[PDB]
Amino acid sequence: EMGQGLHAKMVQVAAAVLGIDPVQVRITATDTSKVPNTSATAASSGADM
Amino acid sequence: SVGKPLPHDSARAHVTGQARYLDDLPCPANTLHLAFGLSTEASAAITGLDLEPVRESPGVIAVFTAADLPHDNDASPAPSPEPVLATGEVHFVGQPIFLVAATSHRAARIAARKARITYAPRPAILTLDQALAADSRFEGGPVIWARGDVETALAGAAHLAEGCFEIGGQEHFYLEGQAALALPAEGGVVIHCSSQHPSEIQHKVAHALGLAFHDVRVEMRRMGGGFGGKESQGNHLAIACAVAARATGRPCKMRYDRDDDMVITGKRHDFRIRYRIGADASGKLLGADFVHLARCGWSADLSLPVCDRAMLHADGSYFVPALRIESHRLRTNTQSNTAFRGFGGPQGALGMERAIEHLARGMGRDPAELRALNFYDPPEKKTQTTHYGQEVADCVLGELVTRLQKSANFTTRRAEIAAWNSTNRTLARGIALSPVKFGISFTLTHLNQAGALVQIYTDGSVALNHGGTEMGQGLHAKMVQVAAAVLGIDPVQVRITATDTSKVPNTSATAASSGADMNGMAVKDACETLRGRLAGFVAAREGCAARDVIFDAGQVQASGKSWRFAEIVAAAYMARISLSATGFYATPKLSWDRLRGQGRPFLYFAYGAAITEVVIDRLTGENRILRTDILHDAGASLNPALDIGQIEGAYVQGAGWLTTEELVWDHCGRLMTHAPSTYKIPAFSDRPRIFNVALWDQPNREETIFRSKAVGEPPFLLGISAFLALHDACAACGPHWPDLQAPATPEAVLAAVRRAEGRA
Amino acid sequence: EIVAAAYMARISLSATGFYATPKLSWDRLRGQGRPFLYFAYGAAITEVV
Amino acid sequence: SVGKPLPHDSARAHVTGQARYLDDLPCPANTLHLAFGLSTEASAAITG
Amino acid sequence: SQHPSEIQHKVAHALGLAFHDVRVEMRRMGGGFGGKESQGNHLAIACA
Amino acid sequence: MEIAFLLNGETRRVRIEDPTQSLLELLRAEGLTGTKEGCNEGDCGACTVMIRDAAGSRAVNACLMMLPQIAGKALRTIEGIAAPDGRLHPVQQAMIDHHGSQCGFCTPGFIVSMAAAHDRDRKDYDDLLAGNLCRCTGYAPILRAAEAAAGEPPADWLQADAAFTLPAFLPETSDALADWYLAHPEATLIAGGTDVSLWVTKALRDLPEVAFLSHCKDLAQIRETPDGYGIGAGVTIAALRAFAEGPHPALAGLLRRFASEQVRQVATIGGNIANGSPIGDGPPALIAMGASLTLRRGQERRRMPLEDFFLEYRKQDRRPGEFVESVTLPKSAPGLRCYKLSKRFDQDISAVCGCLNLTLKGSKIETARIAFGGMAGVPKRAAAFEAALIGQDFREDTIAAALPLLAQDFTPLSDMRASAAYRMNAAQAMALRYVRELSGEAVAVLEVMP
Amino acid sequence: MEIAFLLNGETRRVRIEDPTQSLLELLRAEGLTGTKEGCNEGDCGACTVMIRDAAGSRAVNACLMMLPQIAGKALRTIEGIAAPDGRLHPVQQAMIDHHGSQCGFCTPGFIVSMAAAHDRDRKDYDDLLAGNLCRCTGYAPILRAAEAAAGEPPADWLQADAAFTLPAFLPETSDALADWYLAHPEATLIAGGTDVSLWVTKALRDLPEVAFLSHCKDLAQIRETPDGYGIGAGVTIAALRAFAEGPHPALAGLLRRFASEQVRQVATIGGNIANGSPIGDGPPALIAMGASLTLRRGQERRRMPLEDFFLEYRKQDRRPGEFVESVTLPKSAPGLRCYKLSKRFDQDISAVCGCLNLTLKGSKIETARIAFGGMAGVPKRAAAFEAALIGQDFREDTIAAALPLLAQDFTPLSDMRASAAYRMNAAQAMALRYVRELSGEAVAVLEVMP
Ligand SMILES: Cc1cc2nc3c(=O)[nH]c(=O)nc-3n(C[C@H](O)[C@H](O)[C@H](O)COP(=O)(O)OP(=O)(O)OC[C@H]3O[C@@H](n4cnc5c(N)ncnc54)[C@H](O)[C@@H]3O)c2cc1C
Ligand SMILES: Cc1cc2nc3c(=O)[nH]c(=O)nc-3n(C[C@H](O)[C@H](O)[C@H](O)COP(=O)(O)OP(=O)(O)OC[C@H]3O[C@@H](n4cnc5c(N)ncnc54)[C@H](O)[C@@H]3O)c2cc1C
Ligand SMILES: Nc1nc2c(c(=O)[nH]1)N[C@H]1C(S)=C(S)[C@@H](COP(=O)(O)O)O[C@H]1N2
Ligand SMILES: Nc1nc2c(c(=O)[nH]1)N[C@H]1C(S)=C(S)[C@@H](COP(=O)(O)O)O[C@H]1N2
Ligand code: MOS
Ligand code: MOS
Ligand code: FES
Ligand code: FES
Ligand code: FES
Ligand code: FES
Ligand SMILES: [Ca+2]
Repeated sequence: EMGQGLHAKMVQVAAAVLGIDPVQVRITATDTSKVPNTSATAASSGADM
Repeated sequence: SVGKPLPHDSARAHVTGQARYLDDLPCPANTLHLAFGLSTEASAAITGLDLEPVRESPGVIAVFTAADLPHDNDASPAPSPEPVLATGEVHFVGQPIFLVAATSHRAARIAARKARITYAPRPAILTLDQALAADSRFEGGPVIWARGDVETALAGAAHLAEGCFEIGGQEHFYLEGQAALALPAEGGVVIHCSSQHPSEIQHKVAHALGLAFHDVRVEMRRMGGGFGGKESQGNHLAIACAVAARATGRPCKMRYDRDDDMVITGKRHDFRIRYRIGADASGKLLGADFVHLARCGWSADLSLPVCDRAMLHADGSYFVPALRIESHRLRTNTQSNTAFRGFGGPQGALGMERAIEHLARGMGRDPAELRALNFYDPPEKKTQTTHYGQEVADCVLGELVTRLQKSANFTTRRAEIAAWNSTNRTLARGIALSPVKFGISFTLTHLNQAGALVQIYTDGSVALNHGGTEMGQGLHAKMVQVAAAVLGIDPVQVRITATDTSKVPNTSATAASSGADMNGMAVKDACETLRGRLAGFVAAREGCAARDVIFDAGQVQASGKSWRFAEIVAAAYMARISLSATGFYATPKLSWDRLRGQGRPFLYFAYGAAITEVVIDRLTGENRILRTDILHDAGASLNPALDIGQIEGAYVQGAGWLTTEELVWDHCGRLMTHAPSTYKIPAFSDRPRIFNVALWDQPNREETIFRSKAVGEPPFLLGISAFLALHDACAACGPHWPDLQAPATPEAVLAAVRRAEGRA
Repeated sequence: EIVAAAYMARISLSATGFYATPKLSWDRLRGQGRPFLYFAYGAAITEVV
Repeated sequence: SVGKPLPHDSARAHVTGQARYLDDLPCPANTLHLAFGLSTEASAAITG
Repeated sequence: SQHPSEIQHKVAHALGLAFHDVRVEMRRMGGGFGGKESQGNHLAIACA
Repeated sequence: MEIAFLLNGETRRVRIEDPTQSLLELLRAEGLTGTKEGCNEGDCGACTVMIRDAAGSRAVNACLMMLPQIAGKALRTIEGIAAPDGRLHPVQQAMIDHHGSQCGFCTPGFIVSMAAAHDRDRKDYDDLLAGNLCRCTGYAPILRAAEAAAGEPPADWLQADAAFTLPAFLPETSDALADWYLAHPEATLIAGGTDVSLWVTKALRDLPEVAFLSHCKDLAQIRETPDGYGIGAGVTIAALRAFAEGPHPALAGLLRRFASEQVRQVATIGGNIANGSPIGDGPPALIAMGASLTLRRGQERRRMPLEDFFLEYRKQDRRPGEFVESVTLPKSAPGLRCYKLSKRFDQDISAVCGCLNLTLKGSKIETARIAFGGMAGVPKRAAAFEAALIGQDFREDTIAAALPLLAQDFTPLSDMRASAAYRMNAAQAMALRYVRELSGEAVAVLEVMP
Repeated sequence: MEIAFLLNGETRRVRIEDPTQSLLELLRAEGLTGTKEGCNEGDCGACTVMIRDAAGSRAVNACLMMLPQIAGKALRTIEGIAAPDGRLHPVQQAMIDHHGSQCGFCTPGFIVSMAAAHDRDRKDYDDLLAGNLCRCTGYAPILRAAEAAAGEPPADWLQADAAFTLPAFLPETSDALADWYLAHPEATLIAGGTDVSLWVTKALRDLPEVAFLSHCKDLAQIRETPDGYGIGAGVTIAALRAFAEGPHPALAGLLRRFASEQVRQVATIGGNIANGSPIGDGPPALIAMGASLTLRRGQERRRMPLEDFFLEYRKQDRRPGEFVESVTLPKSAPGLRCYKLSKRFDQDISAVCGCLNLTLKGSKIETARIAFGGMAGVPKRAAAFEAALIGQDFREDTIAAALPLLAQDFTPLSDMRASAAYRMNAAQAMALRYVRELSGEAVAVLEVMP
């Protein structure tokens, strides 16, 4: 997240796919020990992917 | 990598003093230190509470009371609540009343002592007898399970023994004491703590702060020992640091001083066990009726599952046609008792070993043959069941004890001892064999689940993470081996990460000896997913089938070519194949009904046996263990070296329990043994001088990870043989029943010697 | 309540997710292919002095 | 939830100055601080 | 940084460690615009 | 006030503002997190550290040790047991190879103990490690590791510290001490500190006006005298034990179970006496053997028989400004036999301690010195019992018939270590044990081999 | 040296040992991490904090403010913008509702400026927030937010600070100052501190012997005089702007683009003159209006015309012990017109500053005051141009013909702000501008409405 609202968008995608209110969804810090081998957030591909 | 005797994942860090435990974590300079003010009354209403002198104490920053708790005041692992700060009354000497946060651990203890409390005392219930008279208990009344008709069976029995006997509790004495640290993290908290059950800390902290579970994260990298004492007693410290940290805005740490640790936390439940047992003329048992009184303390804590487990083991290792158990769980104004290695098992089993010993002396028969005659039948129409109706299709006790008896030179050694005693009037030697049959799986069935999360980085190294917590049993080396075996690489490429609720969720406590059983399966489940992906990828690329891609020893092989695991991993990354996977496992076949006492609460049974030789001094009771020989069944062990290591340590801890460890409370309910100088665990020289331990190497019949068996708790019951041996020696001094009680301290041994001698 | 029951029934409540953008392929050196999934568009009219 | 005009996940924290950025993290008292010495030449061999 | 996995990779190499011994966390940046796709590498390497 | 000492090879100068602070806290606050706190009471060994000075090197408990005590010394903690270049010490490697740890928490203290023992090539393991508790492993794998490490050349890097150094009062001579104490009668004297540090760590007390006796070499001497041996107040229990092994094996065997090696290396006999505890193990033994005690006030010097120093529980024959300067032992006492009884054999407090010394005129009892600790508010001879014994024949039945007189000599209390009936009965049994022993019979559980 | 101030509602007393430490560092070191450091040079606003005292409340850059300056004041940071019970200030909620933040990092500073503006009900947003840069949002949504919160009762908790207070030298009077400076000629005099703090934060300098002039009420006065207005050296650019709105709108319009509101609130005219920068914006203006300057040394008191104070680049007519005490302006100058040219309009340094004052005798040019900053090592009148102008007719073409003389009056530099050619050409363009403007023609890009 660098200000572009990525985290809020993923919060919305999850709450939409599980059928629940966004307020039940909490975002956690980006961490290479939770999701590995990521690419830079860039090329405007953060939210698409 | 499975099956190899590899060292603990942290052996090198232990030995150079680099491994960190909770109080070694670096924390910010503005970190507060906390301490509880404690009740000095076993039972009383709090009438006044002057904390002014506390607030004025040097270095103090905040003081808290139940009224200050912003939401839940509840640390219990059970439906009934157990406040963290006393709510208007107190129920044992040591219940926390208020909470101080100061700029140093000393300043906190010091202020903790300066409060002026006035109480309105009430009569206190401190003994089983009192509690029985007052009908002070949990579960509104006893729990009875019956198989067949005992009274009928006992009335018509050629031989019979009646007897009663106490069994004392035990203090965990983990070398690192309870401890926690909480750091405010914008909106939520992070808790680091020393706990076998971080998901429960998560749960409890959440409820105390008013937050959804997803705002509280709990990490736990390693404990300096747990033994059950940290299955739940971690809750208080964690809740107090989080509440203190929400209030002052700063990180807060709490660690108990040994004295407080021993005064505030729980201990193995002490029991009184009444029995009647009878047998055939040939020796086959006919029936056994047991009554169990268990002292649970002021709050339920884990008494329920503990007592159930005792009931489940009242059969010891023996098939009993008729058997009844009446279990009272009595509430008293003392430390709230809790889990301890064996979790009820040993009390229940010790119950039956005493009985059967008594019976044997009664008929002038050698205890060993009586026992050998009544073990469950070997495996391979109608298989025998336990008194809760679970088929016992894996008992190898027969074969096992025979093999132990011979390697240990039992028969000859029994003769040498008789002769030797007949020439001695001041010392006496004793020797005894005791068996073990211990069921594996938590008895609250839904706890039998586990998860894992595995990651492969593009250089080929691997990060493994699972729900179990490491407290010295080698869980993390075992899981590393599993992972390295399933992915086909060398262990050194696999790194363990701290247990963390934000990585594997909803875990169960590590306990019930189910840590490796379940997390191993979860880990294997995750590695097979990854390996599936990798084979899929090598197959499509080299046009062949996936089952023909082979991972072994750090290499990958297909269609006649071969590559290093890292090259496969880099190619999968470029081909965009996910290299991250979770894993899950739920133990199958379990189902049972507590109230009726029927079903299959266990997946399988761990077995073993120990022969112990001791000597006692007929003048003072002084005594010691000369030799121990053990044969224990750990299935196809995942790591025999770590397994031998658990068996030795558990043996010493069980014998500790039934010899030098003694807890004592005074007339007012204060714990008098609350430090290592008055509570004595086995010391270096109490180790047996000859100590032989061997493993019975036969795969588990059940489908457990690599066909292994849990070896964490079962072997603690092998210590019963030490107590049985002290009893053999006493019995060698006279014709009377020694009625030796547990713990068999030197005072107790002496008393038994004298009964035997008829000297009263 | 659904989740608590799933918990009691022993159903894992944890999951990873992964996505690889499809249809892409191109050759830098020859300068030919499909390097993009789709194009974004817009327009602006600015007036200055 | 997709499609709704909802605020940034950290709006309140931004606006009250509670949001932490790297230099705001709490750290141990013994933490060192680093700084680079930079070249004053656009192109050169370093001789001493 | 906009690219924690690269930070991971570069620190590991600077330290002679397999990737699994270096963990990178990053909760928010006050602005990136591409300037932190990679120039984060120097600071991290230096701190490590 | 400033002290200096070598820390894991490096010179360190420290400004002491609180002389009472323990070594264990200073170390943890400096970040040397490898020394652990398991009890803070001397019992567990988890804080074990290694010190070294001209007498040589020894392991001690950092929680019992205050800072002023290490001045001029070289201090090694677990973080300094490995070589500078990272080589593990033989004892470290052996602990890995033999699985001498599981949880890890007792590990550093076991490693420091083991290292110090290797340094001097000592092999009596059971006694060297009594005071390092381990709840996990059952001890066997640690024995295996000590045994494999013994065949390895000593670490050179540990020996090199030998070359070192070559408010709160710190006397260098008995004279300076005597003077100063006379002026500050109310001062707190600290020797080994093993009884005093529990006033600060557990009772949470605060002691102003403090003097450390550990640096008066002259207070810590063993001198051969015309009629006995003169033992300085500052002689440690370990040193007393070493000396007794020859002329007083029975006292030596007794001191074997006095506390732990770690405590023995810094506790002093003078201190055991001045503490005045009815459960001290020293006093009974010395009384049975007929030692005497020397007090000292300025230049004055008293001198009673040891038993006369103890008046009532918590009260001694000691005058304002007067301190304990030494005790004197006969050159011999072959009748002495010391018995200690507790719940556990090693590192435990006595429920009852009985020291017996009977002199014979062939078959007849000439003299009888019989002392007990723990049977009363103060260590004391059993007069009625002694008296009825003289002139009688030394056979078991005569002792048997005198036993009830012990119930006249002592009215023992009940507590958590034992019930009064038990302590009484055990005092009696010690008597039976004594005849049986001298009469050549097997009696000691600790000498039975498997 | 101890100072006191209110911090976010709480009383605070502090031991200043380094008088040069900026308010920004003290704060972050106290854990008040909410004030951010975005440039540490006065340009970004990210460290904006709110001060209050008798004159009222204003927003200023904490990075430019050293501690001594806030003695006796009330200080409010972003963490104290909300009410004690946690209610958000109308400006905070509005920022949330209108998306006025994205990355968040400039959010505090914006909120504090916004809150200060709200407290005095100021609405000139473009000028009030000029000094808060945001790279992410485009600013639009932040304007919507300001508008939306303006219709909201001011925060009560913020005004209650009003009731408050009711090494380094801190003079209270001009006399005390004069005395002391005279004794320490070499001292470093700090007023607003807006040019000096860059010596410590960027040039990494260290200044001993320091004095703060911001507490001399008598140095910061605006006095109406028989023949003009007397402006104290310590008068802030903001205050000078407020005064000038009436009698000297042109100078007022200029000061609009002098740094930002945050810097204006503390920077002083005395300081702008004592700094002596050829790119100062004060000087050119004042010279075009023919003001005078007053120096002072003890009780002595010189008095030249402003332009004469500047000798050469980096050198002024200032004597050891001598300091600037005020400047004097005429009661009027309708001919004054001030031009600033930079890359960006707000908060930028001038490439060239043009100040023009022409008096007329109907169609004929009587007197010509023409000044420039940034055309030379010093602010100075354009003599040859001025000269050739006298007596000539006031039409565009006459001016057009004299332009070249400017290339004789100055020979401008080239640097990152602008090329010499451009500077030159611009000085000439300012001249065409002046005629065109006075002749009533549309000339200013900033006055064009969409
Ligand atoms: C783990 C543990 C185990 C122990 N086990 C035993 C045991 O088995 N048996 C036993 O008998 N004791 C035991 N003790 C305590 C025993 O007395 C002390 O440990 C020791 O003998 C006291 O020695 P010290 O030099 O450390 O005395 P200190 O603590 O230094 O002081 C003891 C008291 O003596 C005073 N004092 C010291 N020197 C003099 C002087 N020469 N003149 C006058 N007053 C003086 C001090 O002021 C203080 O009042 C044990 C202690 C611990 C921690
Ligand atoms: C972000 C930013 C934007 C700026 N924009 C502009 C701008 O657009 N135009 C412009 O002209 N300047 C600008 N400046 C600099 C400008 O000079 C200062 O902001 C200010 O006018 C000096 O006032 P001061 O009291 O803070 O000077 P100080 O920083 O206090 O220093 C004044 C200098 O003169 C000395 N001094 C101060 N008072 C006296 C006294 N009365 N007698 C003798 N010597 C004294 C000081 O010792 C120092 O040498 C800008 C600065 C910054 C931080
Ligand atoms: N507020 C803010 N928005 C921003 C940036 C930023 O640094 N701050 N970086 C940009 C860049 S360079 C990219 S590549 C995209 C990344 O957004 P995405 O994650 O949705 O692809 O955000 C853009 N928007
Ligand atoms: N070294 C060590 N071993 C130990 C313990 C411990 O605290 N330390 N706890 C015991 C208990 S109570 C259990 S329940 C098992 C846990 O084994 P497991 O994780 O492999 O199930 O550890 C047993 N062995
Ligand atoms: O004893 Mo293990 O169930 S914690
Ligand atoms: O510039 Mo965006 O590709 S980081
Ligand atoms: S901490 Fe236990 S002996 Fe020092
Ligand atoms: S290894 Fe755990 S205490 Fe010894
Ligand atoms: S940090 Fe940018 S103005 Fe202060
Ligand atoms: S929101 Fe990123 S700078 Fe304003
Ligand atoms: Ca406990």
